[PDB]
Amino acid sequence: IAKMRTMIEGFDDISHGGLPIGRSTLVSGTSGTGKTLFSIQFLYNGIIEFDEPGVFVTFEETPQDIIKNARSFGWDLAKLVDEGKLFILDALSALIERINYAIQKYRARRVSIDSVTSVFQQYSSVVRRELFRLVARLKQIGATTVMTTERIEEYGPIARYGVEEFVSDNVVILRNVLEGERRRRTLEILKLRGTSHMKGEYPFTITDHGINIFPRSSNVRVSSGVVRLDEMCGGGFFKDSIILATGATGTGKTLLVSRFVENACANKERAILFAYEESRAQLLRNAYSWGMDFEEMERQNLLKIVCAYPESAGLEDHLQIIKSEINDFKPARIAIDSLSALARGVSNNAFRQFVIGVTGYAKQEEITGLFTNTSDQFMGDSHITVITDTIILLQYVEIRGEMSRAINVFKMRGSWHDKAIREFMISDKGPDIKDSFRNFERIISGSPT
Amino acid sequence: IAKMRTMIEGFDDISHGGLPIGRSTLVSGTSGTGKTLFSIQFLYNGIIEFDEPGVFVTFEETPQDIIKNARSFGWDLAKLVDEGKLFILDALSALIERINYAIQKYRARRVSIDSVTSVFQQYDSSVVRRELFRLVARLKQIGATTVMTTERIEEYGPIARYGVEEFVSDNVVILRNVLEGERRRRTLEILKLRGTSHMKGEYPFTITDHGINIFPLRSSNVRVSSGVVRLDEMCGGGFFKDSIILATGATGTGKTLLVSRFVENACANKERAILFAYEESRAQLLRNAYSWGMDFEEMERQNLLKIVCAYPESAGLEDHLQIIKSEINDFKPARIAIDSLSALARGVSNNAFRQFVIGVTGYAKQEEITGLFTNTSDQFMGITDSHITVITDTIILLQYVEIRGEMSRAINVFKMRGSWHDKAIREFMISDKGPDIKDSFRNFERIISGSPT
Amino acid sequence: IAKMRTMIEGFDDISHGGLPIGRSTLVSGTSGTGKTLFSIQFLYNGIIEFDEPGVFVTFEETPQDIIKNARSFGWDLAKLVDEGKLFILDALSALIERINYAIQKYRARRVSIDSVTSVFQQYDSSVVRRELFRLVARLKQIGATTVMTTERIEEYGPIARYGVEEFVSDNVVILRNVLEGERRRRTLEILKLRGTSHMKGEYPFTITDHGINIFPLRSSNVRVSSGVVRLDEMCGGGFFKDSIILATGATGTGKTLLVSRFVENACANKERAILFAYEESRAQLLRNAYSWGMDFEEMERQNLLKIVCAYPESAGLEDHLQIIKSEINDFKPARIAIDSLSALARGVSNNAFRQFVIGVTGYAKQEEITGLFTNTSDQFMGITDSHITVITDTIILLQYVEIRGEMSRAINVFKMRGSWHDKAIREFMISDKGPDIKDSFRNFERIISGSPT
Ligand SMILES: Nc1ncnc2c1ncn2[C@@H]1O[C@H](COP(=O)(O)OP(=O)(O)OP(=O)(O)O)[C@@H](O)[C@H]1O
Ligand SMILES: Nc1ncnc2c1ncn2[C@@H]1O[C@H](COP(=O)(O)OP(=O)(O)OP(=O)(O)O)[C@@H](O)[C@H]1O
Ligand SMILES: Nc1ncnc2c1ncn2[C@@H]1O[C@H](COP(=O)(O)OP(=O)(O)OP(=O)(O)O)[C@@H](O)[C@H]1O
Ligand SMILES: Nc1ncnc2c1ncn2[C@@H]1O[C@H](COP(=O)(O)OP(=O)(O)OP(=O)(O)O)[C@@H](O)[C@H]1O
Ligand SMILES: Nc1ncnc2c1ncn2[C@@H]1O[C@H](COP(=O)(O)OP(=O)(O)OP(=O)(O)O)[C@@H](O)[C@H]1O
Ligand SMILES: Nc1ncnc2c1ncn2[C@@H]1O[C@H](COP(=O)(O)OP(=O)(O)OP(=O)(O)O)[C@@H](O)[C@H]1O
Ligand SMILES: Nc1ncnc2c1ncn2[C@@H]1O[C@H](COP(=O)(O)OP(=O)(O)OP(=O)(O)O)[C@@H](O)[C@H]1O
Ligand SMILES: [Mg+2]
Ligand SMILES: [Mg+2]
Ligand SMILES: [Mg+2]
Ligand SMILES: [Mg+2]
Ligand SMILES: [Mg+2]
Ligand SMILES: [Mg+2]
Repeated sequence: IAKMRTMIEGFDDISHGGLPIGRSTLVSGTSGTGKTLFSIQFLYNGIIEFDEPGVFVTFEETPQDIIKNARSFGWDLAKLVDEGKLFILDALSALIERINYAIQKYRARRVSIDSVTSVFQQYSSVVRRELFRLVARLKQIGATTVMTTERIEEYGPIARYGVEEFVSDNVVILRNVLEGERRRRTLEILKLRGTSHMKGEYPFTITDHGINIFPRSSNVRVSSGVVRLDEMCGGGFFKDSIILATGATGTGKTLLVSRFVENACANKERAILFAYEESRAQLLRNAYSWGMDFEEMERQNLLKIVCAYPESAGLEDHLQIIKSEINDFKPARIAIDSLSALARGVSNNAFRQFVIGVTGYAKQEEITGLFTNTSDQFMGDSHITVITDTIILLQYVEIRGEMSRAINVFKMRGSWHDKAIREFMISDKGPDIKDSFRNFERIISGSPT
Repeated sequence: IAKMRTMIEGFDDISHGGLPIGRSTLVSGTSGTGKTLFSIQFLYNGIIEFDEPGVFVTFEETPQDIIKNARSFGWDLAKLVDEGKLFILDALSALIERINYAIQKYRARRVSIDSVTSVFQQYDSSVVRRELFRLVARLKQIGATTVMTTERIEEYGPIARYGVEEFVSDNVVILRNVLEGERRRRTLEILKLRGTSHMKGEYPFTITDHGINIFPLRSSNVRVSSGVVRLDEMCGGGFFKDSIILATGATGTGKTLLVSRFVENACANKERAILFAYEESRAQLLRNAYSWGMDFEEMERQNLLKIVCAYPESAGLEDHLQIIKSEINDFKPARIAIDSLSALARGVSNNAFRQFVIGVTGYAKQEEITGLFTNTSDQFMGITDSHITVITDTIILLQYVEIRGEMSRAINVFKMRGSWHDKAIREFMISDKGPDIKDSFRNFERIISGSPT
Repeated sequence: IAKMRTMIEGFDDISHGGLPIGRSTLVSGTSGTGKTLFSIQFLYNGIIEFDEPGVFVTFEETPQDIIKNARSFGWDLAKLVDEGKLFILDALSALIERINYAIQKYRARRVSIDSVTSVFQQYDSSVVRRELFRLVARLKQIGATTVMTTERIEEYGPIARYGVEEFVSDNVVILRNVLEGERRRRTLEILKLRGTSHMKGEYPFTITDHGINIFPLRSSNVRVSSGVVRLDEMCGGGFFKDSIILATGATGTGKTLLVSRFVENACANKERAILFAYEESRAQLLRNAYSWGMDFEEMERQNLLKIVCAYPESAGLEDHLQIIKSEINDFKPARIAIDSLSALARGVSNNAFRQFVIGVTGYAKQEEITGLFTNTSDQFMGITDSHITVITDTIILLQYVEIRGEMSRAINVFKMRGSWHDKAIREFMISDKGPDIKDSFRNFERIISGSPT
């Protein structure tokens, strides 16, 4: 079976090409999931890319409202209708023949129906029979159609009468689950008759572009901002690598992030600092307190600061922003301060995927990523440390009633690193890595000898 | 699609502007969620700000009742027929035609219908859909932004009664009132906005004398004194003006003491302060304050200190936030303290507590108010599981230390964001004057968990 | 009761032979479970192996579609009317009579009906039962082993749609497709087999180009080298050929290094090997390998090493197993490594992970393939909760050791099943050549948890 591209970012990979040609596809989901958006975007892209005439069978929504709503993404459906490319059919064997003629009147390939469930009020026994009749008249014609149906529950019947999925050849379930009052959009392909696909749900978002489903290794080294740090890292971090600075609160993660972001702008290199714990106002003072003019770096258009709240948006939304902001600014290195923030009030599963997407994309675009993590045992994991290539752990050490702090390169993939827990201290200039605690024994968890 | 501002505190941000123009919005919820309230505000603010004519369609409730009910907030019905700003239609093509006539009669587009499910008792979903769809078609044809009100049965069940009303509507706003732990929590959510964008997921709101109060989601180097001199010296000069300080420790360490001195220092410099107590009562606070050499009555007599003690399980976290909001907005203090956060987290979801901290933290820094929140650590004589220490800019840790069968206590500035601080665990003592920070324990080591050597 | 083989990989074991002769079997499941697939295989294998005539009864799906759909696996419809092996009947005593005629017309007993619930839209359970019972009575009277296909609504709800179809049928096979953690898992179960025995409970299966692939549930003293000489010496000569080795430790200890040397040693002796990566990517693997003095490209150039990296949350555990199965069956390696097991357990049920380990372990020993699985221990600088250490024959434990403010690491052969091994915790170091095992820590003691003395 041949598949038709939908040009929906992610769907082509999940569907292994796209939607089956000749056959119809069902798109079930609750209200506000994006059944119509998919429906329109399926057509829009069909005529904008492959020049294939498509027809939209409306029902409870009018042709004008469709265009008006579609103009949110900058899609001039009117111009497409003005060229006779997209035919909006206003609105059960009458419509069947009314839709059959239209397809031929334009010499069609793709068709969208939003929604069949709208034309089944009067009429589960009859639904199937009439539903099966429609699918048959489309397959016979040979036009790839996307059918929209509506669901009551996110984890319940596939359609409304629990029959539309069985009559349909392909089933795509759009979800919108509310876990901890957050709301997360996920799309899934339940089945594809006569072809393979990716199973299970996948995080997606809706932006001014539409649906956005998210399904070398150079030996070049870069600097972290700290000379000794580069020295104990065996010459510095790798360009296409993910570094992680984990420690207790007030150890100096944000300090290292600042110097790491600074060092970029010290060599005409663009950088992004994704704040999640502090605001720009506060970050500016702290930076200047450490002898770094962040305001200047924003004036050189080398540093970009994006601050936001981890509980404000979803993880799938946080990822899109990162991507968009990365795609626009095109930084040399990014930093997320911090991951532990993007984790609170989130399913461990949904967080892992987030970490994979960011790291995966950070290395796909060859960007040095410095993510920080706050340890939950201050002066005292979730297995995201196996994604990071380098690990810089900061830990305090109670010494003679004086609360000090130490630094150590826990690991360094494909490179030598210093295996010593050096003590360091923070001043108005920045960090200063001194010697290691040769006397203090067993300082891995504190209480040194 | 343009948006019309509803002037409902918080909603204008969650909707990214407001409600779409010439479009029908649904507002489903259980009984007592605040559908009518929202419905009224939409109109009230319409003609009471933008002079935008608007008509309210009643059904189960009488005009007189509505007018009387809305007097709880202070909204008079002198804009009804005593100005021609409102249009209460007492109560399917008959009503529509009347509504269509009233619109142009008053020359308006702001409409509020409450309730719609009540006018479907003559039937029992197909008929609802058909009739419901015709209504939105009519209204959209006139081009009047209408707010429709539907009722639900479950907080986490069907959007509307017949599981269809949301599919016909262009906009869906779900008002909730979840009961978790014998405590109610009002949350509003925008499910979808056809043709535009919005914030996703639920947002905590409250109903007060103002009405609905939704809760959506610089940097000076000026230093302020904490009350204690030595503490200011170990903080490298003192706390920051627009900063949040946290004093954690076991029970009976001295958090309430530090708070007293912190608030005292305000009133001493002729600056207003608020003390939000949650563990002790004013009666007891005055008694302990004076025991340390602080006249809280004197401070209350100068109108520089306000005490607001209450039980952390008597109201929801959103209700506590609103109280803090109003008390701050009214008194306009230089610095506020919460004693304690831990007392507000008990019998609360970690999700709801985080949002509360963010809101209070955010608002404290937005008004440039020095904040001192306290928290009682679980381990008494022997971590901070909750991840609220990354929000606090300063952390003052108090810890007990057993020394030769003598229960002593130690203080330390754990961290100071964007400032040098002392890195020593000094021993401190409490007397009839206040805290006396002394020297650190250079002999006995490893007092992170207590019991050094 | 005799059984007829279905030639479906795994099913013949779970059914203790196959499907009962002259008896009606039910196959209920939700949409996309693989009912039609199973239905087709039953016939396809019938005439494509045992030359046993068989007729397929369609209903909602057209013959042309079925033929086209089954071309995803490579099954042609040249056995239909171009040989007379198949008999697709396009579509209650009328059909039965036709089915009865076709049977003797083709002289067969292999029948597949998909779907039956679709021919009950004219009604809405009593009628279903009565009509359904008459069908099994007819078919049993002809003595033709039929496979009936029904649809369900819930994975853990009624067996069939009307909660009756299972009671009329003699055999019940429930195809499931559970969604746990946004990941789908196909499981087939034989509920009952009237008159015979079978395996109880669900069994993981997958659908591939071959079709359905169900997963049901010697000893040489030949030694192989691990890559490292000293390691072979502490293993009493080296690992066993048909054995499973596990290398546990914190992150950045040297598990991936050992794997590289283990796989290197294979290709060095002109033996094929597969490296199933799950934590790093090929790009990065090549970079780190060469840093240790190993040319993985060279090994790939010799066609002795195959790298198969993928994300452990991109597919189900059963899907990962099938991939390992095919990759092994194709390449036919001397030794395979999985880096790592721990990465495959995250976001997975302990039940599903055990079965995965068993299958991979079992298949590795069944083909006499030396296996090296790695696992990252939770405690970093500071047990193995999962009970997968009793399956591994060898255990190579790597542990960090803090020595005078210097993060060193130690290696030890924790155990060696049916072989002498070294019982010393030797310190080891990583350089630009590989692992250098040295002497043990006779001074510093109690490095089980780390931080000796
Ligand atoms: N070549 C293939 N590779 C992988 N998976 C495939 C392939 N061909 C089919 N499939 C899988 O088989 C599924 C369809 O199987 P089948 O048609 O038997 O389902 P079903 O349960 O009978 O569906 P329905 O209840 O809708 O009739 C697809 O969703 C797909 O996941
Ligand atoms: N002045 C006030 N102060 C505090 N809360 C108030 C005040 N006036 C009204 N309320 C709250 O508003 C609620 C009623 O709001 P409203 O009448 O909009 O509810 P509703 O959801 O429309 O109810 P129903 O579904 O029964 O019509 C009361 O239960 C009360 O909690
Ligand atoms: N310009 C935009 N930017 C961002 N998000 C948008 C934008 N336009 C729409 N959206 C989002 O997408 C949704 C529109 O989806 P759509 O109208 O297709 O929903 P639907 O599932 O078809 O709803 P219904 O079942 O009620 O017809 C909006 O509610 C909003 O959440
Ligand atoms: N007049 C006094 N003289 C000496 N010590 C006093 C006096 N009044 C109080 N204290 C000391 O102060 C302690 C209580 O201080 P405070 O109430 O500030 O502590 P806390 O840690 O906030 O307590 P809780 O967690 O119970 O609210 C007493 O246990 C006692 O040791
Ligand atoms: N100007 C300064 N002079 C000296 N030390 C400073 C200065 N500014 C900050 N510090 C030190 O650095 C610490 C803050 O560093 P940073 O904010 O990077 O830590 P962090 O571990 O990222 O904290 P958090 O977990 O709260 O984000 C302060 O607690 C203090 O000890
Ligand atoms: N020889 C055997 N050895 C082992 N187990 C057997 C044997 N024969 C039958 N069984 C088991 O017992 C079951 C037979 O039970 P039985 O036919 O009484 O079920 P039932 O509850 O009456 O079913 P129904 O409700 O469909 O009539 C088989 O499905 C199988 O699990
Ligand atoms: N060229 C090199 N020279 C010296 N040491 C090196 C070199 N390359 C890597 N290392 C060491 O090897 C370690 C990583 O080894 P490896 O990746 O095998 O460990 P691992 O325990 O499998 O790690 P992970 O759990 O992160 O996958 C580094 O932390 C470093 O100490
Ligand atoms: Mg729609
Ligand atoms: Mg920080
Ligand atoms: Mg009301
Ligand atoms: Mg107290
Ligand atoms: Mg089928
Ligand atoms: Mg490794």
